[PDB]
Amino acid sequence: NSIAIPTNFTISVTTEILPVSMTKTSVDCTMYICGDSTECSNLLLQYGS
Amino acid sequence: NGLTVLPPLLTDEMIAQYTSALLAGTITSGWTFGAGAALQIPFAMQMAYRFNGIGVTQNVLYENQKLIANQFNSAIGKIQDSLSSTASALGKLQDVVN
Amino acid sequence: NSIAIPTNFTISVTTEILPVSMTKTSVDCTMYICGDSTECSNLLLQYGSFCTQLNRALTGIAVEQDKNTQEVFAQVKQIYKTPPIKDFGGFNFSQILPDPSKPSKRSFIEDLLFNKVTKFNGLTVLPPLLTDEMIAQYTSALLAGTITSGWTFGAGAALQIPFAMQMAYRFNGIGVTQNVLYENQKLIANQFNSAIGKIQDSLSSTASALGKLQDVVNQNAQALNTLVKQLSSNFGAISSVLNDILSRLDPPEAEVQIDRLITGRLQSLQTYVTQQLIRAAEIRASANLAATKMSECVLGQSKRVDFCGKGYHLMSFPQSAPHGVVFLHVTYVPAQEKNFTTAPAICHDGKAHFPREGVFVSNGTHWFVTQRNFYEPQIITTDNTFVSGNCDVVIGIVNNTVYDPLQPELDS
Amino acid sequence: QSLQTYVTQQLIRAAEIRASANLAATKMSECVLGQSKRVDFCGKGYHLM
Amino acid sequence: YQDVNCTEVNVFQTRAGCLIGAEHVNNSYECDIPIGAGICASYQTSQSIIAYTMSLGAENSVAYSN
Ligand SMILES: *[C@@H]1O[C@H](CO)[C@@H](O[C@@H]2O[C@H](CO)[C@@H](O)[C@H](O)[C@H]2NC(C)=O)[C@H](O)[C@H]1NC(C)=O
Ligand SMILES: *[C@@H]1O[C@H](CO)[C@@H](O[C@@H]2O[C@H](CO)[C@@H](O)[C@H](O)[C@H]2NC(C)=O)[C@H](O)[C@H]1NC(C)=O
Ligand SMILES: *[C@@H]1O[C@H](CO)[C@@H](O)[C@H](O)[C@H]1NC(C)=O
Ligand SMILES: *[C@@H]1O[C@H](CO)[C@@H](O)[C@H](O)[C@H]1NC(C)=O
Ligand SMILES: *[C@@H]1O[C@H](CO)[C@@H](O)[C@H](O)[C@H]1NC(C)=O
Repeated sequence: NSIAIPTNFTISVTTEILPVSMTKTSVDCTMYICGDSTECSNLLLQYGS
Repeated sequence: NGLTVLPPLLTDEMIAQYTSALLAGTITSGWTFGAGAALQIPFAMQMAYRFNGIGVTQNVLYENQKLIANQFNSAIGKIQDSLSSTASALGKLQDVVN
Repeated sequence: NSIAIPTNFTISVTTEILPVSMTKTSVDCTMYICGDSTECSNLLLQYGSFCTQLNRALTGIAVEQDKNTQEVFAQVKQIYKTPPIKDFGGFNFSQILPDPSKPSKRSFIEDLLFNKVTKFNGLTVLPPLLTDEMIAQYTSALLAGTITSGWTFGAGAALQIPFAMQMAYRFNGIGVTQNVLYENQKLIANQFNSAIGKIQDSLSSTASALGKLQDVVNQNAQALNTLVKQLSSNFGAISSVLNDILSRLDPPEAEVQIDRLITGRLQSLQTYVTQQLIRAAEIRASANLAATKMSECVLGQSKRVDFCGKGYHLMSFPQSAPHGVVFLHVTYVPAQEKNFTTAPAICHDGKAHFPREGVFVSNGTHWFVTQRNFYEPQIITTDNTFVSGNCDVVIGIVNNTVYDPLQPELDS
Repeated sequence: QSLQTYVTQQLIRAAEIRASANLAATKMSECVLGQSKRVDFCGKGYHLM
Repeated sequence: YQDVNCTEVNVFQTRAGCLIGAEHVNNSYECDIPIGAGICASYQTSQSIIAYTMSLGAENSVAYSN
């Protein structure tokens, strides 16, 4: 037979932080593996796609 | 080495314009801009609806409007003090970068 | 001191299209890495379980496509069927209900969706457990339940309710007073019927509307084409054709050339399976979002804003599509905005008065109370409003008068 | 092999970001554009705005 | 036998492949061990493995009226 009822209130503001995106990197797989090398690039082609 | 970074389509300025629009909508038209047209509403009345929505009769807002506005204004000032001093506050975004 | 209350609405049906499963591919890796070759197979055994964990990973993806499809569609304990007579208060579902004339008894709009969407090397495609004819019994059950019984078939057994009383219930859900339906029932029925008409025009004309489902089918087809093309690479070997190595070299030399091909084909299969495992998580999160929208939008009415497209949500009708689902989300959108002066409260006999429901508004000479979502003015009385406190407290209160329904009954 | 490792990690990480972005989008609609009846969805306490 | 005809291999041809050893039963039941293409199998009656088109649930019309 007992209830607690609030008699006053407070307005609070909280901050919620969420990631939305990540850096749009791009890597040139040929230049990374065989940078400026014809001999290496031709070998790389043997790996297809 | 062939590693480059592409820019985002939406620049920081464009994002700011969107948050501005969402904020201006929220303040001057409540939720009506979400459903359809932005229908202007006195801010205090908008808050009255927000109070009814949590099970608190609207007269509470009006009778305590000065208190509520003061608590709100103080709460925002506290947000600034926290963000300006606690680096860890943005850890969720800093971690992505790292 | 100004509130805009819309004097009219429009009912908008918005299509939302969701992937729900993807092609149940499965690959006999021991055939892909070494095809009909004993010499190669014996070398592939030196890699232990690198094959059976790929047979296993792809089987895990293939098994869960039926889990996704069962969780999205099988949300109903019985196959409900529509009555013979279509006495739905003017609403016309005939374009979303089954066509008994068809061999697989899809609706008219399900046939548009099934039209707009388009090996020997150990690769296979396992069938779904639910045929597209069984998916169409489940969406017809969800839909014949939704039409005849509202949300109640999600809570218990289906309880029948007339469709003009089911939409009156959903109008109270968006806070619009249900007489705004009955006083406009032909206009609302006609806007629903006309908005279902636009869905056919969209889906018949514009093949790019299905873009998510065709993207999922293209990614799976592009991955298989990449996987099959990767059989043609040498990977440092004298030849990509295993039989040409074996027919030309003695074992002490053939094994070296074969190991080069095995390494390349195994890494190239692990690449496919890793891409499919990440792509299956991307579809599983879309199946759980489709299952959640089925449960909250179709079996219910959602209070979540913009969950069921733009507008205040009224109801949704599921239609099936190849490896997906489509929700025809019906929403109330308020349309003809009007301007009014507005008051937070009203002063009468020293007391302050506030609206139990609705907004105090002024066309410019008189004050009325009215629901927020639809301009419907009412003379302000003790039945529309409650007293709390007095005039000296509210900021921006106005000195109108509030009428008492008892006075003339005791005055006369 | 190094690139494959990198790309795989980026795809997995991207999925995490996407899930966060989806959550953020959900909140924007059901928190900023509306009012949330969902508990602790929009901070602790009874959500107003 | 997945994706084959009952040629090269109590035989039931399904779109999932050629199923051998399971009795084809006209009665539908709740799905137990899924095969594919609407077909599931189970061990029932004296007992043997049976195959059937799975039931999607009981049929129940709603007594809708204006
Ligand atoms: C509810 O609590 C607020 C404080 O959060 C009370 O307002 C304060 O009242 C004291 C006097 O007792 C002042 O010294 C403070 O400066 C006031 N603070 C603010 C922010 O106004 C308020 O009176 C309480 N209300 C009730 C009904 O008890
Ligand atoms: C605002 O609405 C009220 C009520 O409709 C208008 O006052 C009535 O106007 C009609 C038409 O002129 C008269 O027949 C009534 O006798 C008026 N009294 C009532 C019923 O309140 C009022 O004119 C409207 N605002 C404007 C445009 O002045
Ligand atoms: C309300 O008043 C503004 C004044 O700037 C006007 O632009 C707007 O069109 C008016 N709305 C209606 C519905 O008349
Ligand atoms: C099996 O072959 C027969 C012809 O002998 C053909 O009619 C039947 O459709 C084939 N079934 C399958 C599943 O390929
Ligand atoms: C199903 O019943 C039909 C008669 O309507 C019969 O010809 C057919 O052989 C039965 N099939 C099985 C699997 O019992």
